[PDB]
Amino acid sequence: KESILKKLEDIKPEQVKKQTKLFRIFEPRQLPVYRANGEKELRNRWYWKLKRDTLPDGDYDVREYFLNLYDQVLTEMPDYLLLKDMAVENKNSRDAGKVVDSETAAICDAIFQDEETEGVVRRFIAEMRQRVQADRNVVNYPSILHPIDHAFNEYFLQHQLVEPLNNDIIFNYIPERIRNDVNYILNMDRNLPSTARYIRPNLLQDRLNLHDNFESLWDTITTSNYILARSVVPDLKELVSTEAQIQKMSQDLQLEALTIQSETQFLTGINSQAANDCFKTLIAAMLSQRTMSLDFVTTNYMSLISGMWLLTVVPNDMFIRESLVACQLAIINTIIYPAFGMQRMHYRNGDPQTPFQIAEQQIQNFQVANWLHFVNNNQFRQVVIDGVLNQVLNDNIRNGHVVNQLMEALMQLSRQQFPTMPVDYKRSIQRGILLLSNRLGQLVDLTRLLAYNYETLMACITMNMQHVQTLTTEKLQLTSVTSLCMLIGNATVIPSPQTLFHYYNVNVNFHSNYNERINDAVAIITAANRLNLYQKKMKSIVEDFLKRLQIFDISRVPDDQMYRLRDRLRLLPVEIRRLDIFNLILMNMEQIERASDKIAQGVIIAYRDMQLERDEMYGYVNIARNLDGFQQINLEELMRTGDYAQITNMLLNNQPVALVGALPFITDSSVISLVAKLDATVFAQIVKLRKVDTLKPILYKINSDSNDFYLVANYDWVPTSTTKVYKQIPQQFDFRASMHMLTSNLTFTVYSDLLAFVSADTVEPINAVAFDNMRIMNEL
Amino acid sequence: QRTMSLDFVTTNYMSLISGMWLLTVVPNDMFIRESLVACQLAIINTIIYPAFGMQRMHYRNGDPQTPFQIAEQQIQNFQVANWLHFVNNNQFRQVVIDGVLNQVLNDNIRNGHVVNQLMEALMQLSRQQFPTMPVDYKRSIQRGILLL
Amino acid sequence: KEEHQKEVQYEILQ
Repeated sequence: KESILKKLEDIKPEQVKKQTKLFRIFEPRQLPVYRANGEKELRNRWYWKLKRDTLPDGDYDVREYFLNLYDQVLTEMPDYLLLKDMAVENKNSRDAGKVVDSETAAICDAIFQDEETEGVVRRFIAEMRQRVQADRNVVNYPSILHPIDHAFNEYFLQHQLVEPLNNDIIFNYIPERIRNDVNYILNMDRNLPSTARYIRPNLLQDRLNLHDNFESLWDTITTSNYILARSVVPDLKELVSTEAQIQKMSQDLQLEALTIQSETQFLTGINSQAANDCFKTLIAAMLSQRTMSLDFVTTNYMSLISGMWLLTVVPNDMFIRESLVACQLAIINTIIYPAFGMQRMHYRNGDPQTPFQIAEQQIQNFQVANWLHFVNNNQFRQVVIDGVLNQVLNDNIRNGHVVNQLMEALMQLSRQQFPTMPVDYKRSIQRGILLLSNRLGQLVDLTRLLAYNYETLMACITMNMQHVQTLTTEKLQLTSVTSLCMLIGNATVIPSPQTLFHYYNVNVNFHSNYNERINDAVAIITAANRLNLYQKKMKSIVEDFLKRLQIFDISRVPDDQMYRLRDRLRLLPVEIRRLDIFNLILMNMEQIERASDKIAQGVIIAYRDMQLERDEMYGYVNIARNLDGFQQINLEELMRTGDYAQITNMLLNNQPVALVGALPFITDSSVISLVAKLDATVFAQIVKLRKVDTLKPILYKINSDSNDFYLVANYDWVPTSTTKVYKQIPQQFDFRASMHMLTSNLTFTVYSDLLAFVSADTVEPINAVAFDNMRIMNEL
Repeated sequence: QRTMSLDFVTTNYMSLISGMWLLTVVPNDMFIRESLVACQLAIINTIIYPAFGMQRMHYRNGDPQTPFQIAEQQIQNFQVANWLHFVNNNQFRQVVIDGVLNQVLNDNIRNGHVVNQLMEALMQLSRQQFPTMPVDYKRSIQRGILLL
Repeated sequence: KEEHQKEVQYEILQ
């Protein structure tokens, strides 16, 4: 009864994230430049290369790489940022400005200090500084970036989540009802500036409908909220003393010592610590919507009497059927039908009608039939208020008037002889109900108090409070109900605003975390589906979704619930941040895979003496960059279903073909390896043994640094070859065009908690008033 | 012109009986609106309306209309509604003297004369039945008013 | 507790 509360209360808010380093995938790099004819220039040139060439072989592994990249980027994706933090100083600026990142200035310095750079670029480095405008609290900082990097950074800037803050938003963050409750007064001691910001939760209701066929998890959630709610219900105050009440009860009952009586048992369970137990059980159950059973005994007729009050002010749908069926049946047999000479009863076990139903249409008395009508037709009114569903009472219970019909009924039973039964039975019953008649006003005010605290604590709920019977129940002793109904008076007790703010913050944190973890899971699921990841079993992800909901034990959960939950999660859309990041990855993933000079995008085979291309970062290369004409064979299809008949038939008969899939390669840089046709010696291993993993095409990069290049100048032969490689080239580093200006705010501040500036206090609780502007606990 | 706040336990009705004097002499703009609204609302909902038999309130803390500006109209009595009128328009007055700006008072504060209006309203609250209030509590409040 | 929870958020301002 303490681990669960600690699991809840230790759910921190979502730690506000931030970044200090720009997102980057690419970096410049100097390479040589070999002029056409192949020979070398005294000058070099910059190119865009990747950081972290960690791309695997095979296309499936590549798509897993981009999945893990997407997860990394979402981790790095911030919520707010100020650019002045990451800023640095350009050592070569006219106005001694600042640029945005360390690596930016490193690039600028490297380029400026070099010898082979134009004057325009150095000018452009001397002209680039930081601009402010404190009117709008806006800054523009320069930056150097690849266009993918710019895409991600700009998305981070524009789509960051912060909202201006002021005291009006501190109020409106509080629920309506509590501000509208006159019994609470609220002030503060600060005036927040326009500079201030705050992050908002995600209090979106359950997309997953755990109130439908996930009854074990729902029992868990419901229990957790129940035993939280117990922690916030007030403890009663200024109760009646137990001996002072027991003496009245005993003298009213005239307990003879010698003779045996049913009337001693009415003193069973009259202590305090049960009154508070019932008071804390009923409300917590109605808030959590957790069902509860009734343990009791058929000889303590006071329990059966107090059950009347109970079944009035608490709906029959709130209990489990067999328990209140037994209770109603006991009551019918031993208070009601003997009080009109009716039969005892003949109640079938699984009868669809509960005993108070067919009792409503046998007896002939208006008061008792009206009482029974209310009981049988009392039920929670569903109503959506301030975004949240609420299980609201009748509003004939919120005021205490039901108790008056209950009194009418009990008095119209007191005025009935029991012709069937002896004097002592009647005597017992009539005494037992005098004990409650004399507590009438206390009962009225008690009912009002319960309803008041129920709605007041309901106001501090964020998740829709569905009503469904749970697996597991809470025990309710009717002796505690008797104790509450008997020991209560002249003492209103109201939840302190601190308990209210705590019960609100707990639910808010849990609710936001629920929604955010849902978004996580849906993101990874949709991404694995759209990346065609077909071997991936989506089970670990649901474990990561449940371990983060810190109330469930996964060591004892099944493995089919995870996939049902997955089936629900696939249907949910993605949020905007994650979806847009993913779509920025999709339209650019191929371009990233073009880079990473470790794998190539396929190898052509064409038994014809084709020509090598005049690329200038290389010299002559056996490179292809269109893959048009010669047809193509995918490799994942071949590595799934080994059917090497096609490729074998094509290789043995020397048919042109292309092979498509991420494949390694070696850079060979010898003309003697070219003339001898060695790049066609790599494929004979496929037919011997039918694996395609030892497949490393040659990349004949030829230049004036290749140890035999004297031939090329001195015989006038264009290097020709067979079996070209499919691969694009790097993109040249244009400094001016790779430069950008980054907009951001200037010097805001972020606040996580929000109900700290409030300072609340109640009015004096005796002059505490309900919705009807008519006092509660006034019967004196 | 150091804005100051009001910290009080809204069960101690003597704090409130003492703070209406403060609201009277010290201008309202000198206080943060939230705590001033709080003090006025406690005073109203715990002293004024229960004295005249009204039901408490349903106030929007996001309202341009200060609670005494409502009570000035809802309260039908000139002994006290006039006091509320004074308090609702008890702001500083800007005047230039010797070149320097100055925030000065109404001249019924400089001489202590408006407290007589305060005491007429308070003695009216003393001569009055709190129609539904308990009596052991009524006497306590209705005597604590006499203390000022 | 709450007083330290208020103190952090007053101190971000102060």
